[PDB]
Amino acid sequence: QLNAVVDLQDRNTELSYQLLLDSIGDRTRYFSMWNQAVDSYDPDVRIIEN
Amino acid sequence: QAAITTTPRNNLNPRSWPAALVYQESPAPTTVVLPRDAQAEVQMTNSGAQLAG
Repeated sequence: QLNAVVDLQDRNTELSYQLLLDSIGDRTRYFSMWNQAVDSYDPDVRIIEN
Repeated sequence: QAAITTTPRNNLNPRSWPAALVYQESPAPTTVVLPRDAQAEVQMTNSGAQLAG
């Protein structure tokens, strides 16, 4: 009866994946299974070009 | 046949039997050392790391 998940809420495991994937191949790329394309915004809208 | 392996008795039909030559089985003490080490576990768990082996 082993436990490889003694994982507490203090450390990062949810955030561990995010900043590592952004370094290899940029997250913006199109994918099938993976919802790879980033939960971002419009860079030309948040700063007004009015 | 009444003297071949019988082992002749003190009284021809006794009451309470002893242990000699009535095949008292002695299976040898099964000796295993340790599944995990006690001395290797005390030093780590008190100072830092947690384990599951």
